[PDB]
Amino acid sequence: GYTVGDFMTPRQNLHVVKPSTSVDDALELLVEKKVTGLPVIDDNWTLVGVVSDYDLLALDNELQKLISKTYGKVVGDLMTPSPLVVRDSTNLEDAARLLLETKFRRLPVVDADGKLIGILTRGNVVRAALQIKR
Amino acid sequence: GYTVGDFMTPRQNLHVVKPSTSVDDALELLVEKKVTGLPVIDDNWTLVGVVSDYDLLALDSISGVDSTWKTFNELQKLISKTYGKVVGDLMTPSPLVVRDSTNLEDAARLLLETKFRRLPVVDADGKLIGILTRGNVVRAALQIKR
Amino acid sequence: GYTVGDFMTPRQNLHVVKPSTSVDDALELLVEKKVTGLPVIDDNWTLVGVVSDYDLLALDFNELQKLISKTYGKVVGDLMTPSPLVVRDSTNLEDAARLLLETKFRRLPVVDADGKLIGILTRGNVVRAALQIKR
Amino acid sequence: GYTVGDFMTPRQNLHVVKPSTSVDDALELLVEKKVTGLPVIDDNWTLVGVVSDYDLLALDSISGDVDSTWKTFNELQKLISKTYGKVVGDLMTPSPLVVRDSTNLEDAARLLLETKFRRLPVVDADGKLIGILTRGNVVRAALQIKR
Ligand SMILES: Nc1ncnc2c1ncn2[C@@H]1O[C@H](COP(=O)(O)O)[C@@H](O)[C@H]1O
Ligand SMILES: Nc1ncnc2c1ncn2[C@@H]1O[C@H](COP(=O)(O)O)[C@@H](O)[C@H]1O
Ligand SMILES: Nc1ncnc2c1ncn2[C@@H]1O[C@H](COP(=O)(O)O)[C@@H](O)[C@H]1O
Ligand SMILES: Nc1ncnc2c1ncn2[C@@H]1O[C@H](COP(=O)(O)O)[C@@H](O)[C@H]1O
Repeated sequence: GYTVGDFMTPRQNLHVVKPSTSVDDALELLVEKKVTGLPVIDDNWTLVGVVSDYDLLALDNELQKLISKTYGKVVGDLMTPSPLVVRDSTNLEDAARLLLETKFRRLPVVDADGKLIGILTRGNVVRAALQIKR
Repeated sequence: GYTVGDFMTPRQNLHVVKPSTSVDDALELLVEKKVTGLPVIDDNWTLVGVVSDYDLLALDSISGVDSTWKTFNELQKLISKTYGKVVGDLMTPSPLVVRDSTNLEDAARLLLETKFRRLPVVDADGKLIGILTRGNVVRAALQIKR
Repeated sequence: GYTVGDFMTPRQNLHVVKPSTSVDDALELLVEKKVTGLPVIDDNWTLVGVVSDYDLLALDFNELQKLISKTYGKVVGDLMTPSPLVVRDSTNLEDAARLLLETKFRRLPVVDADGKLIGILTRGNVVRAALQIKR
Repeated sequence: GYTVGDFMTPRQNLHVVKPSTSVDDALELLVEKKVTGLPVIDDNWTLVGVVSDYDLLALDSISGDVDSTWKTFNELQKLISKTYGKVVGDLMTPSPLVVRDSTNLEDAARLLLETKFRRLPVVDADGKLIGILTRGNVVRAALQIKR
């Protein structure tokens, strides 16, 4: 019965970044807001990626050298493009099944134009089950 | 030259549970204490499992070719997490663990390999002495910008 | 222009087990002959399974779980992976190498037209082939 | 009660190579000594990598997710390096997962089950190579509990 929209971390609570955001600033934001990942959007709040603390932890012949010179600079290069995402209308049980299958920490929630309206974490879902039981 | 002990959340600060603990209690404990997982210990403080929010996601309330043996086994485990009443039904028993004296970067590479949110830290008696999370390692990373 | 048949470990060299072979027996065979896995055949040498040192390593509602414990994990037939990925002696060595790369499997059993075990192609076989050929 | 050290292949029995070891030398070695992989060390016997028969399978002469930009570039360039490598450095996995000789055997065993690796190189406190624990060593250990 319940939806993603019911229990998702609302837009107002999100710590977003843009492809151009420096990897060091994403790192610092991540450590300071004590989150485990950051959604990535463009200037019109279209969701373009996700950057996990996993990605940052992973970060830390001529081809290798020219690659090293070019990346490890901006979120845009470190982010997983085209993330798996749900709708606010997506049924909550269904979403939880998606978390179970993908093992992802979070499923960003977008509208029909791919704009970022929320994030559904594991925490969201278990808290949900709790508030419901209560 | 740093180790797990330098950044692990220490024993006193840990929120633990036991296999006998009810699913309701552990859920309440995760959500109230805003943690993503809990170590599972016996009465002697011996680390016997880890239970993660991921494990909770399988609950009937929340959601919903291999050998004959592996198939049956997997299904029995699925039924157990689906209708589990105590932590023991849900946890992953015998977790991968590290020592306080494990080189920090080995722990990091273990976290990269396994993708686990956390590694329980035990002494040589297999007693629970801490928890190193991905967040701790990343915060160690930043904190060594020095 | 090299084939699996050229470099596989032939049938005559193989240590096999049957689905009725006890798991403990298989464990002993594996250790004693120092191999990492065993092909499983029936009485007519039809390849019916693979059982790996991995499977043995792994195997080493309380009531249901118990029942499952007693009923299975006794013989190879319940522990083997059924319907293994296999090749033919005519399979190009490069395609087989590439299948080893894709699947990460230690061995591809080699079977004839009737599905009878005639060999095993391991990573070792492929690496050795590369040595022998280079020379 | 058993440890990795109880069943590992010890330092004195190990076949090893370096990053600068040529692929031909390494392959020859694998074949000749009948092992499925080689620890890679530097001049001070610090463990710096592992090269496996798996890694040699990628060689041009043998076999010829949707991720971030960085990761994809790395994966490709690593694939090219393995395909055309001349030295072990081009093929090896650097910084492998490792255990201590005093690591409990069952913990090592569980690590082998989770990662599916064929072997865990065994190092001392300073990262020097002191052994190799294979899957085979573990299953043998499992049999030794015939007692
Ligand atoms: N919703 C998502 N869709 C696609 N990829 C994701 C998503 N969430 C995380 N990832 C990626 O999956 C990996 C694991 O991230 P995490 O789930 O945060 O541990 C990282 O490489 C992330 O960038
Ligand atoms: N240190 C660990 N060793 C073994 N399994 C684990 C460990 N940590 C978590 N798990 C399990 O791995 C799955 C994902 O947990 P998490 O790491 O919290 O995403 C769940 O089934 C956990 O019970
Ligand atoms: N050729 C094969 N076809 C299908 N499954 C296999 C094959 N070889 C191994 N397996 C299974 O894959 C897993 C890994 O085996 P191994 O490749 O021996 O590490 C074990 O469960 C094996 O039983
Ligand atoms: N202990 C280890 N730590 C990290 N990577 C490894 C380890 N052992 C093997 N690998 C790599 O994993 C792949 C499979 O190797 P194998 O375990 O020989 O099948 C190869 O790319 C190896 O280089």
